[PDB]
Amino acid sequence: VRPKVLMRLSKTKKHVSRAYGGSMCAKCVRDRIKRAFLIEEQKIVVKVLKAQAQSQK
Amino acid sequence: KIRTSPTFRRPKTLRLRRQPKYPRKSAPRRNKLDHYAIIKFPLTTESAMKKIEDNNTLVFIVDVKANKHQIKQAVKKLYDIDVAKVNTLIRPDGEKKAYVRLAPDYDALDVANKIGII
Amino acid sequence: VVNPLFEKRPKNFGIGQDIQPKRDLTRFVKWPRYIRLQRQRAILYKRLKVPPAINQFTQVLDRQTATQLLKLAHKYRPETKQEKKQRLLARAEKKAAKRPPVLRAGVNTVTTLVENKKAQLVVIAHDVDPIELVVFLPALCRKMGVPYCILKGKARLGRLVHRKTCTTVAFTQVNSEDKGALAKLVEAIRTNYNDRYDEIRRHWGGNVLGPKSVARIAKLEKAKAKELATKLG
Amino acid sequence: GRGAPLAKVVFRDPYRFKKRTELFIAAEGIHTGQFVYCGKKAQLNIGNVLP
RNA sequence: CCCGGUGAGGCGGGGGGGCGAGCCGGGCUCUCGCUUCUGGCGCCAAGCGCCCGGCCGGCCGGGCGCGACCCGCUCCGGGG
RNA sequence: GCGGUUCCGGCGGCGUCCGGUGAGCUCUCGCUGGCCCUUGAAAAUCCGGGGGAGAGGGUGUAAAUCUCGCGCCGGGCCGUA
RNA sequence: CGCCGUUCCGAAGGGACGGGCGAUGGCCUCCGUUGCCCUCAGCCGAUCGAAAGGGAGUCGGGUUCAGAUCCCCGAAUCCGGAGUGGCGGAGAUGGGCGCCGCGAGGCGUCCAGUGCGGUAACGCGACCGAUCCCGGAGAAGCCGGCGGGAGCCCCGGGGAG
Ligand SMILES: [Mg+2]
Ligand SMILES: [Mg+2]
Ligand SMILES: [Mg+2]
Ligand SMILES: [Mg+2]
Ligand SMILES: [Mg+2]
Repeated sequence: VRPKVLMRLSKTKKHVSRAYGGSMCAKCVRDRIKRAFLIEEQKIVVKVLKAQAQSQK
Repeated sequence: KIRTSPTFRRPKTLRLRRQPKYPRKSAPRRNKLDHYAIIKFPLTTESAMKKIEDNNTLVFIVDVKANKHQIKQAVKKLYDIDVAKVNTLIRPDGEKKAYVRLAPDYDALDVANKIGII
Repeated sequence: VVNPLFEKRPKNFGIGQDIQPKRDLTRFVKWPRYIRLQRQRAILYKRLKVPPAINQFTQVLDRQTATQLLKLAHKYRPETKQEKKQRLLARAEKKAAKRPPVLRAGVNTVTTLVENKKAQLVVIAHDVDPIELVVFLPALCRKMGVPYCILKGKARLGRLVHRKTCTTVAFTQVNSEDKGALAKLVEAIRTNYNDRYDEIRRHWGGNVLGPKSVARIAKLEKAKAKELATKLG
Repeated sequence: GRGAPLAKVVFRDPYRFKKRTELFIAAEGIHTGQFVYCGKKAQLNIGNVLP
């Protein structure tokens, strides 16, 4: 609809029942969840190696 | 104590309200658009007669400065009637014509008799 | 006893990482033009060469002397507008039925007194502006042999005379019970000002580079001295 | 009016919670979704900004 | 006096800490200031220390400091 | 086909039905492509999301709250042949 | 007289969730309003500029000598307001334990409750939330081909004149 018609529509008609729903596509919400999780794991992996290397040093 | 922003802005200072020693105008100006000024005279043409009989509508010539709200209140107080709505136009001769419709419980034909239109 | 849910959550403020805290930016603020002007004027007076006639006013009494001098001068303050009325009314009653010593204020009044040798001690504000109003007075007092001193604040001399400001004041006479106090001040003030007048008037001011410049010069020279020390080792 | 393309690059603001959009001259070989790095200690890679 | 940048946001000096060197554990030569895998996220403080208020040691709620080093005379550079 | 003052939104009966077709013309919606050393506005305005400072009641006479369904009031000024 | 200049040599914010001190009132219960202080705050450029650009929402019938998407009839719709802004519905109304009862259920306590469905795309009538942040829409040329829907035209029959 035209942008000023959205004002008189209920919320249900303007989004989707999902995180970021109505603003980001489903496909790229799945990617961000994996990317956020997978990247945060690598930080723990890299942090552990740094701690171990310092421990040896 | 410290500035967390690199920008200096003019600090807000007190602004007093006016307290005039004298009023610049001795007395307030009188209202020059009272009810008698707003309604000039009624229109009595063939079209105006049709409006009275068929549309429950009085036709008036009114001050060009008057708006529909002012026209409505003047008509109510001048003739003690009730107004449903008001339509206005400005004529090619510069006068403003008001199409005042009365509430369904008032008969424009009866009202026009009181005013002297008919 | 500590709740296991609580925990430390430190912020890392390295480049990248977390948004920087709200630290004090005072040094880097963009100030209004009038603030920049008066600060840049303070820096110029340090950066340039200040002639001795203007630089002599940076030499001022210490607080201990300036407190004794101001307590003595407090006993001879001019009568306020209010209490002149009472003196006048009292004279009216007395008439129906001698001038005590007082401070002399104003660069025009003090100047005439110094030239006439009628002044005993001259107190000069250090921050008169335009400075030409008094820039000549220290040299005049020295010529006439009138002891003079420089005091911090034309507002302090202003408070003495119940006005906003005063460029200079002068003692002409004191009560007998205060003659010793005046003598003690004069001897101290005379040594600092009248007897050093030869070196005061040949002592230029200012001519100091900014801290960053001085540090840069210090770093550059220290390199040579270390190399010179390492020349022989 | 310009022969060269322009790259739209987004940085984080180090002092405020914002995204900064810059408009660079696009060095040949850069692609969307690429990471570019600007500063004294950026690595010598095509598209990075270094002194 | 001029020029450029910026919402004039961390400049100079010192302190503090880390890896190296090397002289007979300490002092110094001297360097560094915590982000490079991915088309995520990232503010509006956690924690700690010290004071204070209200109600019945227990509840409810405030202030300061460290965290976020200190001192400085031009915002930072470039000219001159 | 009937009435009236007959200058009545007058009153009556019946009907307003069933299919086909097209590189047809006009408009429109959509899909897909080509062209550019041409890449083809801005803003008012409206919306969704991320976050979670807060608020709401102590099991009821329920509260904060609701972009849901109804209901209540108003929309002035100028142009208009 | 003025001119240049429109962010450039500028202390360019008169605002706000919230908090604390008071003052006034009223459906005086407690809430409004209001003054100050604290806190928070980029917009960065006054203003003008389009009856063909952007820009919510009105249609059918009748009616005049001359006006009608404006008048009348009928049927709608947008925006704004009302917390004395009213009524429904949602939030919402569950479970454990202990008594009483054959049971339906009823009492007393202790806990939950800022909705729910689908593997998913997403759906359902709502379905709390501020500073702040990200994004969408407004908002995008010209030409070709092809397809869908309409209006019109055409063809075959029923009526009525
Ligand atoms: Mg949320
Ligand atoms: Mg017309
Ligand atoms: Mg305008
Ligand atoms: Mg327009
Ligand atoms: Mg209407």
